[PDB]
Amino acid sequence: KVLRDNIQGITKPAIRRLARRGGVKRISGLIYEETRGVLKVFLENVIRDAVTYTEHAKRKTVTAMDVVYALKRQGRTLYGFG
Amino acid sequence: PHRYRPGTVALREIRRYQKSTELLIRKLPFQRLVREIAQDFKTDLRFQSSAVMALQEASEAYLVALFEDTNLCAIHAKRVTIMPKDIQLARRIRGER
Amino acid sequence: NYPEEADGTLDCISMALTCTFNRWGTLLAVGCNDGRIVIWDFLTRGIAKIISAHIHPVCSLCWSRDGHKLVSASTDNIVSQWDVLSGDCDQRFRFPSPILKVQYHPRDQNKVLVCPMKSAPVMLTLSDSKHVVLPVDDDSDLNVVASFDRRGEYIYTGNAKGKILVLKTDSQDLVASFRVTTGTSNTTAIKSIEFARKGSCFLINTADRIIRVYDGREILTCGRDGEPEPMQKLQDLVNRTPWKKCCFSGDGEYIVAGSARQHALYIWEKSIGNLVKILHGTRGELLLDVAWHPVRPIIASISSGVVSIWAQNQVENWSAFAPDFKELDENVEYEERESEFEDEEVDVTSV
DNA sequence: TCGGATGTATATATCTGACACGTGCCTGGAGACTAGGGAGTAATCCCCTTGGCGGTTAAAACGCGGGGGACAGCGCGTACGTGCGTTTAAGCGGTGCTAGAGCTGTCTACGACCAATTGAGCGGCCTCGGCACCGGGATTCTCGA
DNA sequence: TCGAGAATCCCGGTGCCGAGGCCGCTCAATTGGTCGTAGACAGCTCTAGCACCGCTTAAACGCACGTACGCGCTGTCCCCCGCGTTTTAACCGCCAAGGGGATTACTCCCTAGTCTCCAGGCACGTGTCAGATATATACATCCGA
Repeated sequence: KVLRDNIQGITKPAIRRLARRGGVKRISGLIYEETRGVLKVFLENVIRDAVTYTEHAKRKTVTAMDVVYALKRQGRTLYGFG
Repeated sequence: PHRYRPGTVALREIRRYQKSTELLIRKLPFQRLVREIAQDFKTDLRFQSSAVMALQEASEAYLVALFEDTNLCAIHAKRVTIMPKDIQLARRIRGER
Repeated sequence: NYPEEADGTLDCISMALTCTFNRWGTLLAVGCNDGRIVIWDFLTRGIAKIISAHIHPVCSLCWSRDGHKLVSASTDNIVSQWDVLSGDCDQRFRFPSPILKVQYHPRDQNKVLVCPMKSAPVMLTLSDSKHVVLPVDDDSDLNVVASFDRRGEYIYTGNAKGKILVLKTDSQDLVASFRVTTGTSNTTAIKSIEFARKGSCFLINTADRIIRVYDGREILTCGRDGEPEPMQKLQDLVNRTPWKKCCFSGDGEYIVAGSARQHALYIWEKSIGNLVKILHGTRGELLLDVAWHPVRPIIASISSGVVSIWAQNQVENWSAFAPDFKELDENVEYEERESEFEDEEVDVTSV
């Protein structure tokens, strides 16, 4: 049971709908792998910090509070989860 | 044989997607992506579903803000179409890199 | 070596369905829409022999261990042993009317394995009309592609659910069985099972448009219920490119695969397995069959009767015509000199 | 300018399962009492901020000419939307099960705390040389031929 | 492709004030001791996270196709730059004067801490209507002649 993919699992039309909510009229073609790279570079840091909290707490599952504190260190604070 | 001119359907898409509030990415591929890049720092982890939802919310909000600033850049360069150099310029000026 | 350019064709016979080279690669039989026994010569690029056989598209064809006996499979379950001298029928009885594969044992032209469309693979003797049905675990797929190995030891029976089941050619011994998933969502419909000519490095085509290279030695090392990793994963990078047919080289060194979409074909190796060349073609052509020659880079490409051939990597140069000519690459300045100025009775018929 | 073809609010009928509301009960907040120590408050002094006066010059201000950047119209053929038809895997139910989170009980090794010295780091005082500074001559990039 | 020439870039002599070092000393950090408890650890439970399975259909995907625009080109024109000439106030050194900020000594009253007590908040168990959802239907708008 080893996963090795689904970074491509983010489809093309989903990024289109995110651009439409963003207020975008006309998109090039070269944007998509750029956007996937930006997304993965974003996620890596938060995952490192949540793993660090969980490892210090001596547990095996990841709660929501750990994600909240990891976001809180970044300056991007989230409301609505405790 | 009825066909619209290009852009009109895009504008009404913009209207209804700014009207609605929900998630825009299917949950299982995002979940498998999270487990994939979580595998490397430590093996055999478990996840409350709420944490996955929180990650999805934060990432989607971040991307929307990035697209807004990119669109401002592309309007300033007197175009309509968005380029990856505009994305690079926005991430340069914001100070993330 | 790796064939490159146009080379023309031999489109002498239309409605071509399948094509098969003999044991030495040197003959060719093409059953057509009518299903005739049409034979060629290769150095002449000429037709050797045409024999009318039936009216139906004869799907499955195979040569013999000497390269002198044959087998046929039309739409009407006609499964006889055939010959290259007269080519006459021996056996014919009922099967389900879509028939996929018949297959001689590679050390005995008595044992033959008949694979129908939605039935279990059935192993027949050719001494008589005996038939031996191999066991199926699922009985819900009804699509278990089976094949003898190159030697004649085992039968590799794999379902449409990615499950491998190895059977021995006479006693059905499950010496190995496993299942494969990648980028793990679920299993994959097995497209085909392949075998090389030198050794046991082989591969599996799967419906994820990904081709995974294996080796039966490590399979027997793990035996039953191991986790055999692929030697090499082959796929298309830019696009999907769904596959119709794949094949090795004449020893299993190059691996060239035929797409089912574009008539523009892709070449790999075994060890590296790099996409070394895209052999292009006309976009308005439907690729239907691919064959490869052992000691010659022949690409027999049936595209609706059109059998076109690309055969190169031989580029002529000098020093064989004029061995005095020493072809430098760039400017070679030098001075060749550091000072610029017995009765052996040798056999001539030693064979 | 008119005319049809639309996606779009608009009116109404029905279920339902989150939201609002009673209920027992307890653990945490209120009421009195006590010290003792943090902080308020009155001198006080001397230092460091403000204020002013001439000199001088280096820098700011003001014209002038011009030629190189901003910019607006044209022209193309390229890349990307729109619509349709064809696959597939997300999604929605049902079941199992079990590692693992969570609460309980017991003790004990480990940090809070109180004299006591002592040496270690901090204020004060020379000094002498690395760098400031000036003259002077070799070098070298630019710009009209 | 060239010489003239105007900034630069080593080289060498002068001198000088600020690191660096030395010294003298108060205060705080260490030693040695007790002691009350945070947490380390063992044990039991039960509940969500995972795994598997079957069915469906919404959703993705490929493919022409036709068009509109991003970029290039070319001409324009004017305004910002390089230079010379003249004013002026920034600066530096210097002088005086006085308010305010550290500064210590001295009460004192305000909050930690204790104990007793008792009810507002909380888990739990209800019902029931606000909104979701389905259905017809005026109508607002957009592309084409």
